[PDB]
Amino acid sequence: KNRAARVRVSKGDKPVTYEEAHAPHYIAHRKGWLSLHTGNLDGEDHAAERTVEDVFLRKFMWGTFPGCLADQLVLKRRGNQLEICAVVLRQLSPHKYYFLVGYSETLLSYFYKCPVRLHLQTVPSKVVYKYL
Amino acid sequence: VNRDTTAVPYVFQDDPYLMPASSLESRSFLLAKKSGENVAKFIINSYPKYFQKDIAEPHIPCLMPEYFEPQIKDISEAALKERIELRKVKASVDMFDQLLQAGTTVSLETTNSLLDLLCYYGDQEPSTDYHQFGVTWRAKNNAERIFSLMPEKNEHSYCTMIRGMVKHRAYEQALNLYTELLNNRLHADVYTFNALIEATVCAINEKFEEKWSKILELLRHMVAQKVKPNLQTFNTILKCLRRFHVFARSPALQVLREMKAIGIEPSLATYHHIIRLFDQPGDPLKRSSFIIYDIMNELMGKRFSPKDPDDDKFFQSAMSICSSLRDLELAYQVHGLLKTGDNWKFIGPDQHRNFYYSKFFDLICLMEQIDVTLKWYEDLIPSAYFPHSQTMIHLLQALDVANRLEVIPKIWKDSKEYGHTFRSDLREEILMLMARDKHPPELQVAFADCAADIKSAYESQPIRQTAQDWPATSLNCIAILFLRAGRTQEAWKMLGLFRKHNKIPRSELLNELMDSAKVSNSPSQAIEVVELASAFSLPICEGLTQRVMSDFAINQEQKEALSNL
Amino acid sequence: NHHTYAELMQTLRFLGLYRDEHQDFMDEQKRLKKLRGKEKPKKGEGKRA
Amino acid sequence: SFFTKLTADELWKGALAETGAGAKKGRGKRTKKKKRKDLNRGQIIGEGRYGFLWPGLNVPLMKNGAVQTIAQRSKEEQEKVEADMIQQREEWDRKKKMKVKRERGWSGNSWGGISLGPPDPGPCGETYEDFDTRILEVRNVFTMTAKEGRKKSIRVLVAVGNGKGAAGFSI
Amino acid sequence: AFVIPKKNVPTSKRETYTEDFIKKQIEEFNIGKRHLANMMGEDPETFTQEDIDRAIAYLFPSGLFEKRARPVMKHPEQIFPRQRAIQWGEDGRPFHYLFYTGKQSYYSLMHDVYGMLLNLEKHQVIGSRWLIKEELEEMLVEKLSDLDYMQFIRLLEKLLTSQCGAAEEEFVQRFRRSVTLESKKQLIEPVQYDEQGMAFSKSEGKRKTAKAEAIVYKHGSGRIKVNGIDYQLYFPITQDREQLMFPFHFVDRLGKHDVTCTVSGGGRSAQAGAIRLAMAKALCSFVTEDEVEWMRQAGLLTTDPRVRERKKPGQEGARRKFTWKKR
Amino acid sequence: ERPPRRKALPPRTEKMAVDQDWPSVYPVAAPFKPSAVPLPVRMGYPVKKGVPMAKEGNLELLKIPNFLHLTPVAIKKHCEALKDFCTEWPAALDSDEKCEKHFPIEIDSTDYVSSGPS
Amino acid sequence: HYVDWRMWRDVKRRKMAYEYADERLRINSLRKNTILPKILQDVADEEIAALPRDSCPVRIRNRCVMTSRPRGVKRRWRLSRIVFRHLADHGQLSGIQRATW
Amino acid sequence: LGISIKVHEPPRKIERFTLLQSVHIYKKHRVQYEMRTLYRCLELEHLTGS
RNA sequence: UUUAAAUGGUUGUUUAUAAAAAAAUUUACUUAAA
RNA sequence: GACCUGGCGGUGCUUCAUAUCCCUCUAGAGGAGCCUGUUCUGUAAUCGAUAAACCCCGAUCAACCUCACCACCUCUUGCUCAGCCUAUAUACCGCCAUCUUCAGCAAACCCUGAUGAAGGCUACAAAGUAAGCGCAAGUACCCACGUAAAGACGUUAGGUCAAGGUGUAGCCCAUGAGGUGGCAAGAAAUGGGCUACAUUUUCUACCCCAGAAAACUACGAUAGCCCUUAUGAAACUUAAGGGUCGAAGGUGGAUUUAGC
Ligand SMILES: [K+]
Ligand SMILES: [K+]
Ligand SMILES: [K+]
Ligand SMILES: [K+]
Ligand SMILES: [K+]
Ligand SMILES: [Mg+2]
Ligand SMILES: [Mg+2]
Ligand SMILES: [Mg+2]
Ligand SMILES: [Mg+2]
Ligand SMILES: [Mg+2]
Ligand SMILES: [Mg+2]
Ligand SMILES: [Mg+2]
Ligand SMILES: [Mg+2]
Ligand SMILES: [Mg+2]
Ligand SMILES: [Mg+2]
Ligand SMILES: [Mg+2]
Ligand SMILES: [Mg+2]
Ligand SMILES: [Mg+2]
Ligand SMILES: [Mg+2]
Ligand SMILES: [Mg+2]
Ligand SMILES: [Mg+2]
Ligand SMILES: [Mg+2]
Ligand SMILES: [Mg+2]
Ligand SMILES: [Mg+2]
Ligand SMILES: [Mg+2]
Ligand SMILES: [Mg+2]
Ligand SMILES: [Mg+2]
Ligand SMILES: [Mg+2]
Repeated sequence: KNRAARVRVSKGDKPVTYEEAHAPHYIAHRKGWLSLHTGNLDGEDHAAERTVEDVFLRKFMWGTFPGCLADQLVLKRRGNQLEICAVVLRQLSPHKYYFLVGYSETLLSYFYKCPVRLHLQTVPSKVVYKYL
Repeated sequence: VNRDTTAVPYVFQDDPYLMPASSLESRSFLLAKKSGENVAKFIINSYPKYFQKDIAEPHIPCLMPEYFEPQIKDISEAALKERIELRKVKASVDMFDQLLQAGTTVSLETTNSLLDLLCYYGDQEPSTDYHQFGVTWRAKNNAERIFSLMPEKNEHSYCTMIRGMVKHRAYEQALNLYTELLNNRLHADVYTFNALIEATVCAINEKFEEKWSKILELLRHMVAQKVKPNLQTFNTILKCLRRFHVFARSPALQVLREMKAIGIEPSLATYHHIIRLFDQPGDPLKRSSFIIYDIMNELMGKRFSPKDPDDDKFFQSAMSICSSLRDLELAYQVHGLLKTGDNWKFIGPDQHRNFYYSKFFDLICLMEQIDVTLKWYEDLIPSAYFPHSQTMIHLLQALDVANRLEVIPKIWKDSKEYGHTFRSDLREEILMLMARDKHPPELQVAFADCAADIKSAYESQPIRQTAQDWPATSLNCIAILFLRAGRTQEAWKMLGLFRKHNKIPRSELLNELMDSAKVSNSPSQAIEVVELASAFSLPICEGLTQRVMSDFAINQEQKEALSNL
Repeated sequence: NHHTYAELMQTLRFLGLYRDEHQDFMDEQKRLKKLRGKEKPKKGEGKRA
Repeated sequence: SFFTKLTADELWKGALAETGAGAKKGRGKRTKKKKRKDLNRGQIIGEGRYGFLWPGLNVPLMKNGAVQTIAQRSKEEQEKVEADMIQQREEWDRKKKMKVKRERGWSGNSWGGISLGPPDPGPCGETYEDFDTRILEVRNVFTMTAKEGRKKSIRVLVAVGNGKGAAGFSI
Repeated sequence: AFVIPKKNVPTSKRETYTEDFIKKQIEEFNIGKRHLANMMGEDPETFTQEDIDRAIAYLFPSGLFEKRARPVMKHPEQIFPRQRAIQWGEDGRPFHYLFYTGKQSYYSLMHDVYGMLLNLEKHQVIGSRWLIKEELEEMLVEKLSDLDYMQFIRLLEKLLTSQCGAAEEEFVQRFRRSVTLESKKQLIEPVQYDEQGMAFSKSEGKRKTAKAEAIVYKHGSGRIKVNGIDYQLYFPITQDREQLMFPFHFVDRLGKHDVTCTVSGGGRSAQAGAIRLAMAKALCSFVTEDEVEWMRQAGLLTTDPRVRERKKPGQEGARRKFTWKKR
Repeated sequence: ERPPRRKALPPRTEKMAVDQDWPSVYPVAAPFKPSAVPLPVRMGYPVKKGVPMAKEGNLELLKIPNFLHLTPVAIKKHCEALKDFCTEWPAALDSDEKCEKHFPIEIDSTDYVSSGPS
Repeated sequence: HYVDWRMWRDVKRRKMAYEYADERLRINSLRKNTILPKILQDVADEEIAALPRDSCPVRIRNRCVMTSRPRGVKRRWRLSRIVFRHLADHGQLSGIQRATW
Repeated sequence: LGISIKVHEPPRKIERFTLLQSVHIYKKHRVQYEMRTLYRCLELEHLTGS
């Protein structure tokens, strides 16, 4: 049996998001890519360095906003810009969000030497696609 | 593209949970974001190693770590220059002393640069990331000690010392040093003369005529030394002339007329100082009226550039005078000037921007048609500023004057969205206006829904933690609004609140409760109306009871009513 | 540069700005092993000699 | 390496070993069955080992109407914060160690004669708060399936009554 | 009392869309429809659903292969599943006399058809397909079994067999759908004229990776040029030349047309097959309709779909497996 | 807690007029914000007897590179402002043959636009 | 803080090889021709052989940057097949999907 | 802007590669990935530098 | 009705409850004086 | 003693299997040489897989490196707020094999068996209603075909502590780290593959109308030996080419693989 990225059936009580409900054979059929850059296009360079950066950013944001992220990040690269789109919860105070956005945008811009923006979208609770 | 009126300023996160919902949150949300940026910068400069891998092409110098520590450890004049460039007041002074003790030669230019650093900062370390009243100049300061040590003292050395003393409120000491400067037959620069003008006015408390003579004498010294005045020379004169409220008006105009003749173009700061001088607490404002009208005619359609540090204070002062004169056409001219080209950037800090727009919108509501007032309301709020609770009251008053009370429910919704849910003054004004007169059924229903919402706010007050207060007018108004809309059930519950909170019901509330009972024809309810008013000993109750007894009253209830009194 | 990534994120954890769930997990395990007596011995002064 | 660290959910799923061959067919019975502890419970955002006070995160943004600047708790002050944190953990841990006194039935380890409480309210706003439930038997019955072999099921006999003549039982 | 851990809010929580909710969704669609027309700079009053789909496709470009996963802006009536209305009032009395069956709509229809048959008894095709099961369930807004569907069709068929009035025929046509039958008739290419006024037809042919373009002239001597070369020189293998003869021989027109064809890709046999198809299709312009049908029934006008199958991983070929070892 | 938990304001699409200047809402390329786009757009493969997911918290819409900043109205307004920067092609050089006669040499160069820090 | 001691040894080899690349190229050029005298080419043979062993580029190994796996690494991403698949199957590699045809 | 433009679609490029299914052994079982590169070519003509 | 076709070490393959809480910031310039 | 469920039966009846069980169709493997695994034996000198479901398997790959092995030498807060390819895959996550070339799994209820383990269908219908998961449907490739992909719950404590992470236990002047050198063989057996034994062939031209060859100078080595070249710092060894050499092999026992 295949295992890769398959949330397995429970008793019908496990809430899954839309991304977590779709196995890898749906990645260009029902769900899209969580990162969009040019590295993996034919004749394009630096796929390796883009990959390491994405892995770091997903770890950085998970620990920088502990317990706030409601789904996976969407990383966007346009020219020199990097845009991180995160769906967060409405539990942490707004003052703490603004502090962390100013902190993460500055720290990451100096680390990867490029303008970085963080676009937060808040949800009251985790969006449940189905109960598995 | 133009400003989006539905959105808050671009600096904020465009999310309903994170968008600022009040004027205070507007300030604090930005301060929190700035704090985050400072914390990140503190880490970047604390651990440069982690941010030294440069992967950017072209290279971005601004995204590299900063090094603030001197990297030359040799004791020499060239190594000292570094500490002065780094603005290390204590390191530089200590090294200069060590250099002098060793006996090596320090150039006059290097010594002058050290004095500039010491004089500007008052021999105190500039603020760093991490490690008002009174005269900041101190007699036992490093600047004075080094100044005497200097073997050769040129004109610039004296100049920077005079400017330092005036900057730090050592006015008398600065004037004494200028006297020494003159004794040495050394010409002073424009900037020293500008500081000296301030010194003479602040130093002594003489009457205007004496101070004016002193200022004029410095200007004559300036001409004698072939020193050409700059814009700041005149702006300091006008700023200094603000203490003498009514004596400097004509002299101040002479200073302005002199500027134009010489060729120095008055900036926004120049006119700011003038209008502040001419606009003192006086009811006529006859002179102020002429000045502002003439100033606005001159400034019409002029694109400005930053010339004086006080250029940002003009618009708030201009709008404040327009509100005092209550001239809407003048206010539109002031705002017109703000909107031409890039003049909007001179509005100033946040508290300046809020004051300007508060005075501007308060004048619109008062002096303009309601249909245009509502357009300004939509364009300015929240995209330009977050309204004060008092500006919502002015808007409600404008709606009353215009007889457009169908908008009152919307104003309440907006007020709650702008952080005025629990403002007592605003809640009482809305209820009073809604209940002041009777309205058609549809408008009466809407007012009942708004009253029910205002009631929920009173119930859910956060002040409850301290104490919960139900004003008498608020309670009376809410009850009347429920009765007029036909929600008698809800109104009957309010009757308990009056006695609970010890609030006296108005006669109009009691007189109108009759019909509600008569339409129902329930004598029991009619007595309840009599019972309450009797508790408060209202004179209308006794006369009222007799009429109720005639209309609808049970025999057994009639006897009890009289004895209860 | 694994040295930079590891050292940066360790500094940010000690500063309170990064929560390392993994490091927290192995700090709790290492803490429970001290109460159980399975503590790392002193270097040089080990069981053997 | 920072890149080999996993999340808490992955670390606990491996360490607990709740899904494995050891649990499929009564294969491994361990009294020392490991329990999950949430290590983010008492943690505050912005609190670290160095004790820095970040305005607007760890500490209030404005104090005395002025924006606070970056500060660091003194050594002795940080020791108190760290000691208090240890005490809080021990107290929380203590609560879980405490055993609540269960009223025993016919025997200490028997299910017979233990109350199950009132029957659950019916969908149509129906209530049985007068009725009391008591277990009578709990049996581990077994059937054999082609795929899994022994399939364990629970058979429970319970009686219910209000104490005023109305009583019943069901399996 | 030992407290059984109580159930939370039902996790499944099957979503029901009440009629008020649908009404609010319709209001939202109408306002959004006006916003979308305003965004695209079109007239709000003539903005159709096909303009909405075009605008949404441009504004929210999605390449997801499955179209049901792409961003959609449709009328709530087309999005939300059709839901049966409340079947009883406040008093609790159901509204239908066949409610307690559980299939009031199905059994009410069954009752109606039986009644019509009784009255009919007392009184006395190719395009249309019987409504399928999934579509009948939609009409009735009820779940049916396969055997329930069969029973209904049997009555409907029985009703048609007996004589029927205007009313009964209309009722049946409610449950009959339209089948558009594709015609298996070859499309004839236009007869063009060259600079000299000679009539010719041009068609294309594909076989494996070979692609041919054939120009068949109405009148000729039987000369075939392949890529500018005489066909016997281009195709030295006899079998290949036999393939070029088959289209013309089958219609008894050997030596009556000239052909100038260009072929690329594939091997020797695929190229001869591609030319055979291109020539047969172009030759259809100069033969009778009946002859075109004979050509189609001889396999001369069908594109051969047999193409090389891909090799799979873990096998030797498309089908050939690796040697299996029992032990 | 002195108040209750901070309540999110209603989405600002409820204040937007149906005849607004949309280019002012999305002046530049920005991620899809459900509270700023006044369209009831849905996305996501529907579950059985279900509908595509709504736009709030919809990560599939967030993954799309939207063209909300490039509506036909905006592009036309943008190009009117950019006409000042353009210069006129020589009218004499009508055809390619005319270009070759007056300008015999042709230089080809290529520029590559990729995403990244370098 | 590298994944293991093996990765750390490869990091040092890549660094030493970089430092000596120019010297090795210059000496190797002297040897890779028939123009120069054989006596000179023999001295160059000894000189390049006396350079540190870890400067030899053939000793560098393309290990997975995340796990240090020395085999099964895809050069374009510098990732082992296992790590690559983990990122690809979660939709975190731009434009990489499961192939069916 | 008054520019003469013509658009065509160059043929797409699909790069495919194969990886092992399991972490250890089971060589017969593979996972096959691909990267699709689609093209569009805008051909402008008769422009000036500005 | 209808050829023959023996074997597979020992022991191991089933019961007691569930789950933290938090806290606020606290509405509208410029300026100056002694 | 009597039952329930499942398994099994050299158990009955009926209907079937579509590369499939038999008969049949085509090309192969088991014989020879060589290449490459494995087992045994050997070596101071890894490990793992190892009925079907191991055996060109982890490796889309080992001259040093890789490396985890052996010998010798060296280091001790050590690239790391250490480290360990040390034990346990019978503690696990992760990724999988297998039945599956399957169609079943199943919460929540209801009813039957006197309220036992358990069981629940008949359509001219007799107690079942069933969310969810899988199949299916959709999607990818050239179609609606085909092929991919997909394929639940479970079965074999199946595979993998040596991808990485990790529970438990163990080592900490050593079971850790580094340097130099070195082993990776064939008595024997065996799996898979390659090339052959030729005339539907061999060589050349050509790419399908040719001329020669055709049995001890034929067919037949990608082996042996010698030389050269390529890569590398390092090649008796790795690869390529040339020369020399011209062996077994003459269509293969029991048995056995694949294909619609
Ligand atoms: K035993
Ligand atoms: K049986
Ligand atoms: K054979
Ligand atoms: K073989
Ligand atoms: K372990
Ligand atoms: Mg498989
Ligand atoms: Mg006991
Ligand atoms: Mg084949
Ligand atoms: Mg190598
Ligand atoms: Mg025996
Ligand atoms: Mg046995
Ligand atoms: Mg053989
Ligand atoms: Mg082995
Ligand atoms: Mg083994
Ligand atoms: Mg070695
Ligand atoms: Mg080796
Ligand atoms: Mg070891
Ligand atoms: Mg196992
Ligand atoms: Mg198909
Ligand atoms: Mg398959
Ligand atoms: Mg399927
Ligand atoms: Mg095992
Ligand atoms: Mg094993
Ligand atoms: Mg060792
Ligand atoms: Mg041969
Ligand atoms: Mg040879
Ligand atoms: Mg060589
Ligand atoms: Mg020969």
